[PDB]
Amino acid sequence: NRRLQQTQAQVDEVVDIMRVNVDKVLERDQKLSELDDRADALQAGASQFETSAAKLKRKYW
Amino acid sequence: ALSEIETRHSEIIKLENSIRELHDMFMDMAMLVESQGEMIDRIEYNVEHAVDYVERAVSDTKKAVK
Amino acid sequence: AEAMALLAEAERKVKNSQSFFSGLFGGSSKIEEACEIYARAANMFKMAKNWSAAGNAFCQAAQLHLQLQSKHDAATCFVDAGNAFKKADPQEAINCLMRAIEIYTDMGRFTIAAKHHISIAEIYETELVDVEKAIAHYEQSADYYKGEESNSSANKCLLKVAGYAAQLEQYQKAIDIYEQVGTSAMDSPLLKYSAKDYFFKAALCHFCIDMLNAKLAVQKYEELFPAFSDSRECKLMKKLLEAHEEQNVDSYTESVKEYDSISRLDQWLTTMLLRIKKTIQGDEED
Amino acid sequence: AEAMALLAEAERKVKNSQSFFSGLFGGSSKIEEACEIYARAANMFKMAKNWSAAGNAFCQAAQLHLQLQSKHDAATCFVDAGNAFKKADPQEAINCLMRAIEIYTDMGRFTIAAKHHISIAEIYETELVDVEKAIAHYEQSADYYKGEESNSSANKCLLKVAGYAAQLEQYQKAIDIYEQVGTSAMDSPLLKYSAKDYFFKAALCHFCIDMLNAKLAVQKYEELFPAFSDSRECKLMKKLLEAHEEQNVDSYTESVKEYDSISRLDQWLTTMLLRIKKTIQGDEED
Amino acid sequence: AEAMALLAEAERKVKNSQSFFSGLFGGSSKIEEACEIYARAANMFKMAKNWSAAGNAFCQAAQLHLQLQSKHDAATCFVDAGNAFKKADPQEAINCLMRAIEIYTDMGRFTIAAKHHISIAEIYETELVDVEKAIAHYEQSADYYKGEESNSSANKCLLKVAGYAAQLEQYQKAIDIYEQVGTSAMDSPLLKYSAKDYFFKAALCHFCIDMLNAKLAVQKYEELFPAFSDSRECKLMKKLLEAHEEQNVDSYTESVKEYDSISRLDQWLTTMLLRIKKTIQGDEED
Amino acid sequence: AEAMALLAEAERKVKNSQSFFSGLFGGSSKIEEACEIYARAANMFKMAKNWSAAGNAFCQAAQLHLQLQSKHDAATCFVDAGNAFKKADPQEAINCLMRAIEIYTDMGRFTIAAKHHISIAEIYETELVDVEKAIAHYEQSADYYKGEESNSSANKCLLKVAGYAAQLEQYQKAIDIYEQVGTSAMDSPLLKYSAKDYFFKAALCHFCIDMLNAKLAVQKYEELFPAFSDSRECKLMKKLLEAHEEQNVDSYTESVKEYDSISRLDQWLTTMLLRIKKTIQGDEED
Amino acid sequence: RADQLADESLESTRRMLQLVEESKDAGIRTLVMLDEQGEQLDRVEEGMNHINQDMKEAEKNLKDLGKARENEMDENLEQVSGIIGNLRHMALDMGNEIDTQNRQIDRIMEKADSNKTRIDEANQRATKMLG
Repeated sequence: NRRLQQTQAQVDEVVDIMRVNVDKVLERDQKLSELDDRADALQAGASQFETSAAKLKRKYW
Repeated sequence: ALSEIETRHSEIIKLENSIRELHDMFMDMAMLVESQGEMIDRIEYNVEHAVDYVERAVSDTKKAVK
Repeated sequence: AEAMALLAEAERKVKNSQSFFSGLFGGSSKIEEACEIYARAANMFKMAKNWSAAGNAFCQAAQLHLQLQSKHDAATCFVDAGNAFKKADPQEAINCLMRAIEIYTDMGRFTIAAKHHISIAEIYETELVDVEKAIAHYEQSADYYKGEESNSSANKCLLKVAGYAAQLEQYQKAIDIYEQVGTSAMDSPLLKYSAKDYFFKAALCHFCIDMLNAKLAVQKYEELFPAFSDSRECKLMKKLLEAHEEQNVDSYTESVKEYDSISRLDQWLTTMLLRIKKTIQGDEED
Repeated sequence: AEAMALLAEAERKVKNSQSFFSGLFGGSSKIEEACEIYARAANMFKMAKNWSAAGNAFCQAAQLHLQLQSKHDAATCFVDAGNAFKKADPQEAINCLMRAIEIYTDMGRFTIAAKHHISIAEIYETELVDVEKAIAHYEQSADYYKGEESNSSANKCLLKVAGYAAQLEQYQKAIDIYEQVGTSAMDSPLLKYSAKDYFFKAALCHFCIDMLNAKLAVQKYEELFPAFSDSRECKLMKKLLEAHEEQNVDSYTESVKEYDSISRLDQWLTTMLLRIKKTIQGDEED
Repeated sequence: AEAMALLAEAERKVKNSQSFFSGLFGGSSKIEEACEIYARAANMFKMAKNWSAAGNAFCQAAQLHLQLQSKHDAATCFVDAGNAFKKADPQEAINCLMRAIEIYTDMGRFTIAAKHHISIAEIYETELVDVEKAIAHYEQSADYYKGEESNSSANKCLLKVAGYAAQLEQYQKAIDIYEQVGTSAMDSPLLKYSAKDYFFKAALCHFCIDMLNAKLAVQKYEELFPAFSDSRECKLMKKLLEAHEEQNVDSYTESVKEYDSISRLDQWLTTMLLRIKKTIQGDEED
Repeated sequence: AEAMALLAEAERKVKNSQSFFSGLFGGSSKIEEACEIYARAANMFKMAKNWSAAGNAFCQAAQLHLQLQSKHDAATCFVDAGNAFKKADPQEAINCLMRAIEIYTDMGRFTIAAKHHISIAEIYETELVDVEKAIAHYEQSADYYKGEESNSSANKCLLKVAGYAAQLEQYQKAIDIYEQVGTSAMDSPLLKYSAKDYFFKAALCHFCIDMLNAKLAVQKYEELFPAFSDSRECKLMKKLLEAHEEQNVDSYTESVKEYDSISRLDQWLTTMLLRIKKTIQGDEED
Repeated sequence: RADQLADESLESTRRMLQLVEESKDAGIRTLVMLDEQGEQLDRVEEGMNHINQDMKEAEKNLKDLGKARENEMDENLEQVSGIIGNLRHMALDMGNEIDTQNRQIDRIMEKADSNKTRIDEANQRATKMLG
């Protein structure tokens, strides 16, 4: 009977951990999401700049 | 004693399923680790590429003055 | 630092220049400065917690950005406007969001278009409570995800679609979704585990079923008695199918009580189980 | 390549040029150079483990950066300074951070404003030990997170707010927070698992209520025998509510003794359970 | 505003200028303009869910992009084309990816090359069903991952290689792969838990050896009966090795039946186990 | 298309221009051109599985890159060179990394410096077998991580440090590390769990202490019967302390004989347990 | 009754072992991904620093142009106990890994914005030098 209640809380001990782990995946949701979109809009404003730079090249080179 | 084998039962069933709930988390979590593992596939993609566009930007600008 | 003042200057500069103002060149150079103005305004409006004001301010900055020829960072502004209205008192949100997608869609940015699309229906269901327009979105969005190779996300959306489709009565249209999301879930041994619930749902949904549509979805199922996970899916189902085919609103309502022991019934299940619970009673009473 | 050397040249560089020095032009070009200098110094200062010197060095480069008009990267430098003083021996750990947020806030950067807003409230508690000023920050910060729809972090912060609000006698103002974060958690079939603890805390927090605020919150909670996660929330609670309504400080202290086996009590719970045990004792022999 | 019009304009300008229309400098911008056109076309094609047309359109913009002198963003376009065809109905998904990797490879972008390399082998197996080429890719890709020290990935690919190698009768070359991926698994105390299965696979795979290649692999395996994990690896294996060394196709078929209890067999295992089960019978009669 | 050809063109141009060659402007672009050349060469070398050559080629491109003005992209090249030599057959893998960090360190980049610093010590142990220098690196790197208030990683490194420091002889220097990583583990209730093992290790490490350094470290410990996890920490320790204080090299060897059942004895523990087992015999006959 | 109380519980203990062991495998995959995903980020960090360094060079040049049943059953219990207490091992490890990357992402998001705003300034400071 001892080994029984012994294993009980031990399992629950891991359950309490998953809790924190779940709170960790939520953080990885906020970051990736917003960031992935920002860095994605980066190539947009970066590409355009590379374009205008091409003009500065054909007039100053 | 019946009071033991019985208490054991209700306790074991309250031990396995206690893992069930935990098992459910490993399920959702794993499904999320792979889910969010997609964004990273784009992050790595964008990042390096963003450096390619910027690298071409810093080059032309420098040669636009020389 | 005066929002009202910024909102005024922005106006005095947001207008196609001409005469002594236009000079030799101009255009986008001014309208952009104006956008920055309204943005700063909405910023302090949210600083003072006037949100509604901040939202409408972002609406102005966004609309102006379109008049410049920059759909990208514009749509992002529409988003900001949505986050504002949402965490505000007006209801606008929805509008802004729609105006956002039309951009991300026409631009080709389907990835993000779907990223927001799901939030769209998520609001049209948690706010406006208009599932009829929510499902349409969860669906059109899942199409985009499924197109971006992104299977996982596509499935998240499908789950939303089918899940709420059964609540609306669309049972068959739900089982089809469960079947598909079930055959397209085994290709990933990292999902097999959950593939159960899918069969459980597809077999629970009954479009006034009279035969073995469910008995067939439960038979197609590959249960492994030594694979104990399945104990939360078919084993129960079979007992329910029998309690249905034998007009016994007791064996079924007893099985729901027992299964409710080894496996807690969630909202969804409950609602549907009760629906099947009455399909039996009315049949005992015909 | 010497720290003091750089600091010196930096000084000779940072000064509005005038007279013979100014010549024909100048301004930002100089002050910027100085910024890079001090940063290069702060680098080797953190090397030799001077910290204090490194931190103050970053403060120099940062403040100078503002004198050039570049709030962005400046504030970031303010962060390097804050992190320096924090993991250093002098103070300023709090000032730098306030000086960083004052920038991120007005510049229209709330995403980050809250990121360091929580770090701030974390130091103002673990260091300065100013719970009343920490809560103000944890809160306003959660407000911003809620605006970014980052429900998660919003909850993280709210949990902090309520958690310390209960230690600060603010029991009722804590349960309200648990009710909100509790209702704004059921929406996600991933927080249902965590939504328990919220109800447990809210049902434990008592603003000396004479009615059944707890006997009501325990009821608002949906439980069934087949729960095993629930066994760590209301099952105990009900037994504590009866142990309070009967002034029995033996059934409450024995139940906390048994429950302290299947699920250990953190410092928080202990402090509150103790406070409730005292509301019972101080009411019995008296 | 429809692709049908754009596809035409993109052609009316993608021609090398000449005479007065040209002058001196060619039109490296014209070709790029055309690329943008087709991109816009494929864009709305993807909007109309035409896919096929979207993919072939991207192929056009990509090829032209090569006619300019930009291999990078070109290959990226090849990827957009591949994603389109993949989600589309035709083929070409395999060709676009070929033309993509040839570029990422000659360019030196192996990191991303392997990323699409595995996608390739995965399609050449799940679609075209070309295991002989799929393995070649899963493998070469793992080699690249091994170069990037991305052990984590390299193993993901090797597992595929060996897994599908045992089905193609390549038993010996399978055990070798499991040995390598097994030796490079112990170093990380985060994979020791999985290493077992590796030893089990390698021990099961038999290249018709009569010696003790498996009896040796099982011994090399470090186990401790007071272990919990290891029970699902060698313990069974031993019993199987004895049932093999005794031309007894009944204790082996019995043992697989018992083990099929504590752990229900999967696709691979079953397929191979039947093979060994036949080796014993084919060893009896003749 | 030929490596040996490019390697040739890359040399005849990587020469500081002067006199007539210089023409009008310098050659900051020449050196960069040569760099791209060697990169393309090392690129195909890695294709021919000639790794050694790829590495030395990257070393060339890297060194030249510094002769320009780009420490960043240079250091990254140093990393590519190390990756090659590492997966290659020659050495140099260690030099490239030292040079890499050299740059990341002088640049002000400690985060990434430590990222490669741990990689270094990890090579200097499981490969070069240089624990005495490896610890120096694991340590200095952990210091950098601690400088970035990144407790998480800081502990990962410290564990390595103390872990091997105990294997060597540094027991007190080990316990101290465990005390630090132990005290800086309780602040975060997300590590509460692991905190045991730290105390177990620290209590096992004996710098020839004939006292109750461990009986006192185990007394400082917060166990409490109701908590189960601790059972795999101090419980055993107490019995071992008794078996040490009574010079009984049988009770200790029997205690470890039983404990190896309820809790697997990893290599570390074993090596140390045997060391203590020797301290006892070395006290019985002294 | 002791006959169906122990046996059923035995079939219950079996469910535990497999559930955790089958979930631990997913845990490995998780850690396996956490390691890889970590490298993908240590590769993103290089970009943030690279972009912020190059943009600084662009601006300068740009502005320049501007101006026995209970026995074996109990045996399984000892197994379950050893597995669960082990489930924490990874549970804790995967924790540090996350907290680590999560912190690294913070530096990325920050610099990312600084670089974004900058690239926009360059674009705006580029359309004003033409002619």
